[PDB]
Amino acid sequence: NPQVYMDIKIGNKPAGRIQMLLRSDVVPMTAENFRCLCTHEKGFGFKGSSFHRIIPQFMCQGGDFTNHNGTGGKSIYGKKFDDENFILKHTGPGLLSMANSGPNTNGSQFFLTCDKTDWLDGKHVVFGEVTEGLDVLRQIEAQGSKDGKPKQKVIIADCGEY
Repeated sequence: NPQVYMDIKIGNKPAGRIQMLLRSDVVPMTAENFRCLCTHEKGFGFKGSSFHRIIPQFMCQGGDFTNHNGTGGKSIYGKKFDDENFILKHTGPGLLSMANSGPNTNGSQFFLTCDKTDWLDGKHVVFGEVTEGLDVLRQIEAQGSKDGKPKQKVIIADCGEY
């Protein structure tokens, strides 16, 4: 299963690195998309993009590296891609799940959960989990607002795969 990382910067200040395991065994197309967006091996990806929507005790959303507001992003597949399956459930904090705009609209946007969010089960594809740096995810969450607006910008300063 791929392991990938993101170094996070908050306002001016390096916060640390989040390492993530991607569940290619469960959701191969989804895991591969996110992997390539971490390495930029297809010519584009997450580096320098932001977590543009952060809601405390809920989730930190990013991956909109085109419009930086929730309206953009793109998958490696040239088009949005289907929900692969909903086997993995939103059982606690520290999980990777795809943002979308309805069935079969996966692109590059994703969120890291900050609690168990089981009301999203069957609506969003979960595809990975944080293996180190849960505390950096907490620092991201610390910039959140009820309405999602970040108090300071949170940037993926660097990212890649191990």
